[PDB]
Amino acid sequence: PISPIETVPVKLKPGMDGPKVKQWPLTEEKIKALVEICTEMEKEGKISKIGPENPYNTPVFAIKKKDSTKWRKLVDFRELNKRTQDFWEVQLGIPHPAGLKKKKSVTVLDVGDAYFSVPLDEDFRKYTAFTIPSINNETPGIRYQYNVLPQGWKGSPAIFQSSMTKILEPFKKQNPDIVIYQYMDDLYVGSDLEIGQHRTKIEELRQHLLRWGLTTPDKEPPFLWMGYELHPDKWTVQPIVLPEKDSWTVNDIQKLVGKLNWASQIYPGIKVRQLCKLLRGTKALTEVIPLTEEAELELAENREILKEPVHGVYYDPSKDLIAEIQKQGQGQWTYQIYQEPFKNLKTGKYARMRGAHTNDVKQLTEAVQKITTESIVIWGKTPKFKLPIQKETWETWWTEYWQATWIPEWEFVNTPPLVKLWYQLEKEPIVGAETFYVDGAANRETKLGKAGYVTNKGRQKVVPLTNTTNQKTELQAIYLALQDSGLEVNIVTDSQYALGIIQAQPDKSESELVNQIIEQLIKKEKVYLAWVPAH
Amino acid sequence: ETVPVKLKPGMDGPKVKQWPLTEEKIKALVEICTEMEKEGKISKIGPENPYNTPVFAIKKKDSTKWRKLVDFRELNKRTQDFWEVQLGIPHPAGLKKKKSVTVLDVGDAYFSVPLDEDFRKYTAFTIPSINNETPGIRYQYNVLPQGWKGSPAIFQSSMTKILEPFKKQNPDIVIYQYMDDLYVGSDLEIGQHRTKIEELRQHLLRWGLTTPDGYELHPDKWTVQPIVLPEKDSWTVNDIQKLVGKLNWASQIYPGIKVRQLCKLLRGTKALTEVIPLTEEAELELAENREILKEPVHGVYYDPSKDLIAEIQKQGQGQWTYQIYQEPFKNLKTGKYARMRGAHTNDVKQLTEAVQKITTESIVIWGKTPKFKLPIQKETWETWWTEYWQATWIPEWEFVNTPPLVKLWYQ
Ligand SMILES: Cc1nc2cnccc2n1-c1ccc(Cn2c(=O)sc3ccccc32)cc1
Repeated sequence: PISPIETVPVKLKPGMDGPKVKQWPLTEEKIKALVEICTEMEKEGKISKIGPENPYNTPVFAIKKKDSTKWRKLVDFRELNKRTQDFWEVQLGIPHPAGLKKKKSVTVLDVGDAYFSVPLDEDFRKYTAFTIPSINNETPGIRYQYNVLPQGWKGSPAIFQSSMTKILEPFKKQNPDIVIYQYMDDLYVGSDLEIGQHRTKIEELRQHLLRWGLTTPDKEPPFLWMGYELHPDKWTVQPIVLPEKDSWTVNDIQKLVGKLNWASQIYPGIKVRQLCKLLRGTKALTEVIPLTEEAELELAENREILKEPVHGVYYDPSKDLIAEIQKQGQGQWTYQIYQEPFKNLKTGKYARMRGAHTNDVKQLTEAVQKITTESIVIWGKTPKFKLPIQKETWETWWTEYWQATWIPEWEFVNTPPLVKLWYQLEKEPIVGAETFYVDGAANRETKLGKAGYVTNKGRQKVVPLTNTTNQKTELQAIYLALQDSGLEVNIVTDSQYALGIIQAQPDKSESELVNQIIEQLIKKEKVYLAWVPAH
Repeated sequence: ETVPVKLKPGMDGPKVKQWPLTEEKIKALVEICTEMEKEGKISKIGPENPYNTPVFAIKKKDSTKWRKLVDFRELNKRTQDFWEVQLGIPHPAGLKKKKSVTVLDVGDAYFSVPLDEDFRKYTAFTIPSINNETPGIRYQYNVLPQGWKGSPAIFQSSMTKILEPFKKQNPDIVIYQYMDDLYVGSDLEIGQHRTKIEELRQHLLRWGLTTPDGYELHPDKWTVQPIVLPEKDSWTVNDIQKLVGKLNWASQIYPGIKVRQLCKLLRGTKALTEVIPLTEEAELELAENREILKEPVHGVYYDPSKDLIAEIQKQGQGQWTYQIYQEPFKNLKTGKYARMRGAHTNDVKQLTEAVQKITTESIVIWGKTPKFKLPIQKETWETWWTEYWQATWIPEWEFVNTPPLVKLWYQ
């Protein structure tokens, strides 16, 4: 029953016109259901036959619901959709369960045969003209046009949510207590009434909707909703099944990482560093890619986590929002968002994408930021952070760091591993210390280079290098220097590159050299670096 | 009656997405818009409107009243022909010469003149919801909106009249109108100036609720910023290196700056802390260069067809150096900025002010806001910029990554 609601004026893109696509004559067994169904839809008013001369047409097809016997009509509107103007994107972005305020009772209502019960702007009805064939190419006369929002049309979702929002308003007024959240075709109604008081309102709405032409049904809490197994006071992700295979393709490792990520928002410790490091190469789907010892050990560690089930609690706008961060492996972090000790609202992880020689003080900051955005999206406020780092440690780095930054409120939480500043450079040369004038270079052609130094004390060295870049050498120079030096050194390099990599004070970039230089700076008591115009 | 507004052909309206807001800000935007709706300044709209422009909530200067701030940067670009050519607003190349320039907020004027019914659809904006639980309230403007350059453009006429009776009385005060602000300049004495502004404020208010407010600037102090060399008593090998370091860098800007004269004091692998004697036979270069660095280079003309670029460097200790330019190493201006170390002030709050500072100096000097190369993280800025923001306009920005000696230079 088409609703009495107002229609939304629609138009076709600036200089276009409606679909003239001609109907492909086919099976008369199909042309059997097309008339059978159009007939019923014509009665219900969803459609109407129109004057012979409607210059447009959209192909009609016919698909049988194998299991039922009842055919279903299908209209491939894709050509019209190309000619139909743009609408306010059916606001995508599905609410995160961790942000919904807990309720005593929550019911869902399937507003399925809904959009078909909504009038379509008059003047735009013609462009929705289709044509049911005949016994045989002679009687084309069977021509209709929709009077409601045609499934698959472009502006259907938009004009429906809209129409629905308007329809619910008169009801939400009479019922300020409850809250309704529409989504695609499933209504959510929650309240703090009483199980039976709540049962009276739900049936009230149904009648209200019905008085608007929209029809509803006469599951339970453990809901189906988009990857979320829902409950009477908790939420989680639909059960997961991580594949066991002897061979893996790009297309398999992708579905694995995806599945594993989806788990993150509730399963603490989930990792993907190695499993996704595999896809580094070109996206050549179904390319059997060999596993790895790390990647295999990793997939395992996740399996042991996924073992037991993990549940999530809802939102209580009454308490605070706390977030805590734990540094796991090198380059990976995890955090939990909660309002009550050990019983999370939601969880997740962070990782240094490029990783180009970074800092744990900096990554921890990237995480706090990453969590702040997320919190705002879900809760409309930021959380109070609990962090494995010493205020003094942080200040030291932020006050001396070139980029501006700023972390919300955060208290210290002495919980190893703590956050690192393993070594600091000397702001001023070191008196009485040997000075090395390191440097090196390679041949962009031969792939061969030399890395050495010349000390003020007359000592000098020069080591041969193969398969090296002019940046690998410049760091090999600095390395040599630290090796052939006392506990205090003064190094002078020609490479801004190397200078800066060290000034950023990275860590275990699993770049053996850069990790070796780092281990050396830690051992020294005082190191002073300095740069001088190359050559 | 409407003043036909067209988008630069081959261009469609704005479709920018709304940034997520704190529940606090959502709340303020809701009250404000509900009032604006009552007063007919805006109206609700349906899905038949694919357009959208961002909205923030800021605190006006000195009040605890929330202010709506629609980010029209995109619609401004998509209507540039309208407000830059068809209705341009010539900029007084002498407003920078006055001794004191006050800034007045006249944006409240625009809410008078109604907007071209056919253009309205392009001002669509969305008050968001938390966690997506709801669709989003959608409005479009019915009157000229603030932040949209087309607004002062259309209103000039009505402005030019209301201001006539004042420009005649004090033929020496300069008045420039940019966006929703008036930049009044004068060579009077602080005491009188504040008086002439209050005169103007009351004038404006008599001729129709054109109610303004107050910001003290002083162009005549906005002098150069020549780089400085650090002359000492003694000089180590190191100091000379760093000195040669900055000098060999200055040579991308200044011509007569040569250093091969000082490079002969680091001759052959010498200790770092080893004090080096001061050779006079060289000082005819240091001394010669210490001067070349006080008075600017030839050329450097403001190209009006080009864009203004503002880079800022964190100098630490609540200090920030900056430079505006159009083509690398030909700065049209360079300054500094200092915070006020207590009860607040973090990097972010500072940067935000330094940006607002530089932008106003820009409007006043070139009638044009620049594009900033902000040394900060895109997401961090996107998170807090809106906290210490007072301006009613928003510049264009982008985020950079690590200045080699560009910071150690302007120190
Ligand atoms: C918040 C709450 N407390 C509950 C208590 N008992 C049972 C279910 C409960 N829920 C609950 C159940 C399901 C859903 C998911 N959900 C739907 O399906 S429809 C819909 C629209 C908007 C947002 C979410 C949503 C969201 C919350």
